[PDB]
Amino acid sequence: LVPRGSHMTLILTKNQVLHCQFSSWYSLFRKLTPKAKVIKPIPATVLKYLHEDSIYVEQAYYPEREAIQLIEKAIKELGGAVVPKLNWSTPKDALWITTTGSLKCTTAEEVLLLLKSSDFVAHDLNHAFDDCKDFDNADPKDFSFELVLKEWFPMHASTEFRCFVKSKRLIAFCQRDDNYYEFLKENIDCYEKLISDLLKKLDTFPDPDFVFDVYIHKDRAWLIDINPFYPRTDGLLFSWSELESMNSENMKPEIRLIPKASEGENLLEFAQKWQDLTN
Amino acid sequence: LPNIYTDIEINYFLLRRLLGVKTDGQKQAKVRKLEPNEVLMVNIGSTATGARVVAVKADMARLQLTSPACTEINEKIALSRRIEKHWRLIGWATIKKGTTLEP
Ligand SMILES: Nc1ncnc2c1ncn2[C@@H]1O[C@H](COP(=O)(O)OP(=O)(O)OP(=O)(O)O)[C@@H](O)[C@H]1O
Ligand SMILES: [Mg+2]
Repeated sequence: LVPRGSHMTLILTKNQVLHCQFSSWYSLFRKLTPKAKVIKPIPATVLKYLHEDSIYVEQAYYPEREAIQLIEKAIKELGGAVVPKLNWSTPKDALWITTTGSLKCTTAEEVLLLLKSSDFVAHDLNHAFDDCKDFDNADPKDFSFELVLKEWFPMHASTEFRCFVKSKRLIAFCQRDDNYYEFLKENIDCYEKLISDLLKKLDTFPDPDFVFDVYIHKDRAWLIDINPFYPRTDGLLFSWSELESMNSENMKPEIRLIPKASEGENLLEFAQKWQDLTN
Repeated sequence: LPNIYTDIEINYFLLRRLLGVKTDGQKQAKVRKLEPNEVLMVNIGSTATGARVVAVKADMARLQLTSPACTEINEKIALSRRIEKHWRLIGWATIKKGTTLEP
C-alpha cells in the first residue's frame, strides 16, 4: 500500500463536524475559553419556532414560557449580556436586525430574532452534513442541536486571529478583522508565541487538522472556537489551495496581516539589507 | 429632506408569488398577506433593517424599525419575508409618514 503524504486532497468527514460542536470541544477546553452556558438539547419549543417561517414577535407560534425563562436565567448568570450561537455558527450575518448592530443580547427575544434571521444559523439547522462522505444526508446519528450562550464582553476585533493546524503542527494564522492595525506588526512575534503555546494545550483535540479561532487580550491567547480544516470554514487571507500546499513539517508558520520614516527606522532597515549580503 | 426615523408608514404592493421558476415545473409559493407582529426585512436604500409590522389597512402598513434608519418621505423600499430560511422579496413600498428619533 502507497504511503500518502501530508498534502493530499482534503475531504470532510462526519466526525470532523461532530468534534467541532461547541459542546464537543468545550468539555475538552473549558479552561482555555471565556465563560459560556450550553443548553443541550435545545428546548424543542425553541427548535420548532426556528423551523416556522417569517419571524413572529410577542410584543403564529412563539416558544413556550418555560424556554424563555430558561434562556433568560442563563443570561443573568452571564452578567446580563450574551452572544448566541447554535452548535457551530453565531448569527454574524444578521446584525442588521439588531438594535445595536452587534451580537450582544440581553433579552431572550434578542437571541431569537438573531437566530431566526441568520443564514449561518440556517446552515447549522439544515446543511451541517452537506459535504460529509461519511454520512448520508436524506433526513445524523446520536446528535442534537444546542443553544450556546457565551457571556458578552468588549472584544477588540484587532487581536482576533484564525489559526490553521495540519497534522498537530501550526501551519499558519491570520487576522480575523479586515481593517489595518499598526500595533499588530509590533507585537506579532509575541502573538505567534501566545497562539503556538495555546496549540500545545490543544493536543487532546480528536482530529490532527482543525482551524482554531483566538482572542488575545493582555498576555492571554483565549480560545474562541474550533472550526474544521475544510474550505467550509473561511480561509480568510489564505486560499484553501495555499493551505493544502503548505509544509506541515516546517517549524515556522505563515503569518498574514491587513496591510497599510525616521532616520533610525531607515538605518535599522539598512542594517538588515547588510545581513542579506552575508547569508 | 433626509432624517433618522424609528417608525414608518408605507404604501405597499405585494407579489402574487415568490421569484424564480421551480425546476420540477411546479408554481412558486403564493406571497401571503402582511401580518401584524411579524418582523420583515426592509431595504431603505443601502440600509437593511428589520421592521415590526404593527398595523395594516389596504395598501397601507405601519412598520416600526428595529433600529433608526436614514431616509426621506417618498423613498422607494423593498419588503422581504423569511421564507424557507431565505430572505425572499415579498413586495415593494414608499414612505408616506415617519416618526423621527428625537425632533
Ligand atoms: N463573547 C463575545 N463577546 C463579544 N464579541 C464576541 C464574543 N464571542 C464572539 N464575538 C464576536 O463574534 C465573532 C464571531 O464569533 P465566533 O468566533 O464565536 O463565531 P463563529 O460563527 O463560530 O465564527 P466563524 O463563523 O467565522 O467560523 C467574533 O469575531 C467576535 O467579533
Ligand atoms: Mg466558528
